[PDB]
Amino acid sequence: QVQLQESGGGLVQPGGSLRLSCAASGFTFSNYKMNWVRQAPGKGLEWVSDISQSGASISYTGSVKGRFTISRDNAKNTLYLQMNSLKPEDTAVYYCARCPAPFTRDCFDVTSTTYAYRGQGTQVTV
Amino acid sequence: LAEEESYFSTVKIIYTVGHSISIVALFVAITILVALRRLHCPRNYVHTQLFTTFILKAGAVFLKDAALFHSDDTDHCSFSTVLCKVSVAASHFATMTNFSWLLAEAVYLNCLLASTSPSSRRAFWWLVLAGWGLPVLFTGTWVSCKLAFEDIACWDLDDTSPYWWIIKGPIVLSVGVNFGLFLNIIRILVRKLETQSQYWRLSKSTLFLIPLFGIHYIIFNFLPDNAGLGIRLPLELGLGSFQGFIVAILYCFLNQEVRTEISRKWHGH
Amino acid sequence: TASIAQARKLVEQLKMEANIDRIKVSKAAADLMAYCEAHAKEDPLLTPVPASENPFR
Amino acid sequence: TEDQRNEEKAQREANKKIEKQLQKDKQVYRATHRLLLLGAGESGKNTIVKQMSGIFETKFQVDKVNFHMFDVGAQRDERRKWIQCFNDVTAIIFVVASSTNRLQAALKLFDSIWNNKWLRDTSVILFLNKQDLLAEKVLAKIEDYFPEFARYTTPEDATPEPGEDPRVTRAKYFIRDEFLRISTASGDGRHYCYPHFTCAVDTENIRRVFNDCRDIIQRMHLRQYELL
Amino acid sequence: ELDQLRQEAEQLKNQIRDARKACADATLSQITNNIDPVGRIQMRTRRTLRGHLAKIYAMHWGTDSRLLVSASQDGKLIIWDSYTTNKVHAIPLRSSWVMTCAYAPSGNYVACGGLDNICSIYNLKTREGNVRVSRELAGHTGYLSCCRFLDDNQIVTSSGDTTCALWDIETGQQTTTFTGHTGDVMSLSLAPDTRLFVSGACDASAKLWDVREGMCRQTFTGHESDINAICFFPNGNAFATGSDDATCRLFDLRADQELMTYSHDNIICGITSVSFSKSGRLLLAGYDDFNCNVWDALKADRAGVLAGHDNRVSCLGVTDDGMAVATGSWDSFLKIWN
Amino acid sequence: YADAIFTNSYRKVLGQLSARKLLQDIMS
Ligand SMILES: CC(C)CCC[C@@H](C)[C@H]1CC[C@H]2[C@@H]3CC=C4C[C@@H](O)CC[C@]4(C)[C@H]3CC[C@]12C
Ligand SMILES: CCCCCCCCCCCCCCCC(=O)O
Ligand SMILES: CCCCCCCCCCCCCCCC(=O)O
Repeated sequence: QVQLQESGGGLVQPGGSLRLSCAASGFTFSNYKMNWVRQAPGKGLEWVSDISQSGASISYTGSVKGRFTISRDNAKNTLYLQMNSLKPEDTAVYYCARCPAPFTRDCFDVTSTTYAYRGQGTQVTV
Repeated sequence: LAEEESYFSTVKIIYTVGHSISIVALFVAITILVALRRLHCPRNYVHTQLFTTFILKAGAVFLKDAALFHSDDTDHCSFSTVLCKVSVAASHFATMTNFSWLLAEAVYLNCLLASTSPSSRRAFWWLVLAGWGLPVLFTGTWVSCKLAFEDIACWDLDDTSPYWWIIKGPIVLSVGVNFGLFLNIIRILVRKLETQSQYWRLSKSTLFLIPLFGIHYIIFNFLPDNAGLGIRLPLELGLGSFQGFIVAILYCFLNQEVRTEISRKWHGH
Repeated sequence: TASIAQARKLVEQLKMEANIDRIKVSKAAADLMAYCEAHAKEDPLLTPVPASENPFR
Repeated sequence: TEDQRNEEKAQREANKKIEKQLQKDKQVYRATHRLLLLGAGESGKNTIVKQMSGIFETKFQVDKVNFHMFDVGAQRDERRKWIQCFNDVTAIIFVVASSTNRLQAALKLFDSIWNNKWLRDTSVILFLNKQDLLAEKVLAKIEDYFPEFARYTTPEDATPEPGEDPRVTRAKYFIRDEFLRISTASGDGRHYCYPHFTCAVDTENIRRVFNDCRDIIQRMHLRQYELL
Repeated sequence: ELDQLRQEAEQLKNQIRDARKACADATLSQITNNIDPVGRIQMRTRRTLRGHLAKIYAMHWGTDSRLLVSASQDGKLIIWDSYTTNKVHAIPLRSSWVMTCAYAPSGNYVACGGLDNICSIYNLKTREGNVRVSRELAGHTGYLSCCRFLDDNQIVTSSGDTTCALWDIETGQQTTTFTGHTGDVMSLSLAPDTRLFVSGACDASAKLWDVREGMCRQTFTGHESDINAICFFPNGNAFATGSDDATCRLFDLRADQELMTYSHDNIICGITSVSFSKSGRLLLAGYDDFNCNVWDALKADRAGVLAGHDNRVSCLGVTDDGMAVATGSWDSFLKIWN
Repeated sequence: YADAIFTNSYRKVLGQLSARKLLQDIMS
């Protein structure tokens, strides 16, 4: 069974830093592109960052580029997000999402409701 | 005169070699394009008919120089035979079919780009009918105006002001309009490429269109039938003998949409 | 939150399962093999029929 | 025998009637342009429609050419399964409302459609919508997201509308170049993108769709000849 | 009080996993180890059915093992005579986007559906001699993905709205709804007794449903990606699934777990369709790489290959008496192998 | 269309040579 488990919680003062982690289980972690997704209070799910299979291609959304760092450990089946210089608009539940299929370039996994290969989230309060 | 008769013998053997290589390559290409079921485009039909016109040209010139140039048992000053007449008419008809189908290649591509929707296919059937009917019509009216007026010396003389344009006019007009169609295609193609590269693609496409349309005929197309023979005879008979070979290579043996399928059915076993 | 209704349904379903009586895997494997072996001759793809009684030739 | 021969020949005549009708339908099928009108939530594609159930169909003619436009309704937010039904349309019309961060969602969706393995031969006619709405965008919010908009100089190449403030021009060309940065990183030459600036009220949208469909068909014809 | 039930579900699923592991004693590759292989299977294209204009998305054999229906994205259903290659009917549909077709076990009806969220029933007998729509089953909220007749009066449909539904044709109402999935239901398969059916979804899980009660008996995990195809073993005690992660699985029902995986390293494309032979010994599977693979369903070794399609293999069906296989593709051709 | 031109020139030189040979041999 595919399951994703995130870890990392608030609350951190503005300007602080915390490191989110996700333990993957039930699939070949090395074949999939991984994403981070968040849901601000009273808004929809929005895409934060994503990393490719090997770790070469990396992409961030606009308002986190420079502060956040994504990285993966293919041996330990783990995904990390290093959040630095946190602002009060970063308060959101952060989910780790998986690309629906392996060896692919595209992904359709920001579905604001009922996407299957997404974690259950971890709250971050700044 | 021995010097120039030997020179003509040498160019004769060189274009016989060229037409033989063309014949074998074109037979291979037509077999490939007709056997494989997936390759039945309305464009591959035009290519196949062009190939067959090249083969007709080669065969007609082979039988013509086999029926006119024997071992010397002919006075050859007053030489006449019904075989002469039918052979010369056959060579004329085959060459007119070749020119009409180069023009049909050009007209089809222009038709493809000048239309709005993939419609209609009236163009293709109009084309296939005209490209085989106009050569027949003009060669037939030529044979008629020969039987009615002039029956001299195996029907070779060209100095007759009339009755030679019945064949030399359609050919000149076809080459003249084929050059304009070539220019229109290259304009359309350069407006699709919008700098270090994109010149190699344009030049490759131009040098690929050169054999398919027979643009190498535009140089001597308007000349008084002389003073080019030092350079035009090797160009249009020596190098122009390989034209079927070059077209078969460029449009059958290249062109991945056939190489992938022949590799598929070869690697299937 | 009214979103906990689906968690209620999920836990009720997961509790309605686990009531199943499961046989050993060896027995199910043996049953599949026995079925495949009792019907080997009537499979026209595992053992093709002569071209005399093949309706597709 | 008699009954076997009668049954076989009746089967043959029915097959001939069916193949005649199929020949008649093939011409109508080959002479039509099928378009997939796709969009996002904020992006109002109904204004693109008013100028032209699980799916809606809209037939319209341009210069005797037939177009057949389809817009999906009552389909969930997961498109990865049913988007494969649209790999043989002539173009996907992608309506996006330039102004949650809806533009980054549009960019991610365009990336997914571009880099899909079944949609890598389908062209995309991109409509960057609501350029007039950017005129009343005077307060200084396109800087919260996309922080690379500060060090961006408008392309002197392109020419804007006569009498437009430079803010809207720079913003709309920045967003057009975002979409073009996505569509250029491919390096393929097998499917092409057509970015246009549209608004709620226009007249040239149908003519634009027609011209880009012509260009798509011409590039397909030129690739069948290996001139492109 | 949400984490309460989340944690309780965690303990329940861990208990189920422990029970599953306890019931396992020996792998299927240890009991079918001394058995003898099937050798090399070699099939040849016997027929090639031409006439569809667009890509073929689905086909279905009749119970007489002679006629078959086929659905294309041009808006046509064509009923074929497979012995003579003649077309029998050609039904123009109201909506062009069709993703499923079914053939009634009596040969009297045909059903189809797709992106218009409707299942349309087509009377084929129609003594007037005119194939016309006899019913339109509306009520689904997403596209129709699969449909199968139980009788000439009941039909089970899966949908991209994450639900299946049992319909009453002559009345037009859905008499049961099967709600357990969290993704698009992509396929379904009826048991030989038609008291159960199995269905795979885009959540990487398959479920076993009781038709007359209306509940989920069991749930089967083990795949990593979307399940595109699902088929029952000939005796109704196991079923095979095909997924986007390029593997198949065997999933015994009474052992309540997975028995065998049919994978291969240079296969990195998804499975579009699966089917068993009449004896259940071979497992045929259509792939995205334009080919089909014949699998030894007991040894997990590959026995043959059905090459000959030029585009994606979309559908695949073994006939009722086991005498031929039919494959459709996105190249718009149907082929019949033997 | 220089093949007819080649045929004409070659037939003309052949007829010239043939007449030359014929007359010179019948007079010599
Ligand atoms: C000296 C005479 C025999 C030469 C005339 C040859 C003509 C009649 C033959 C030779 C090549 C043949 C063509 C070969 C290819 C095609 C394309 C096909 O889609 C329709 C038939 C068609 C158009 C054939 C028509 C007849 C054809 C044109
Ligand atoms: C030397 C003889 C030359 C004969 C010319 C043969 C090629 C002529 C082709 C003209 C066909 C024009 C068809 C119109 C196409 C259309 O719009 O339907
Ligand atoms: C000597 C004969 C000259 C004939 C030239 C014919 C020119 C026809 C031009 C047709 C235009 C083709 C359509 C181009 C459309 C486009 O590129 O956007």
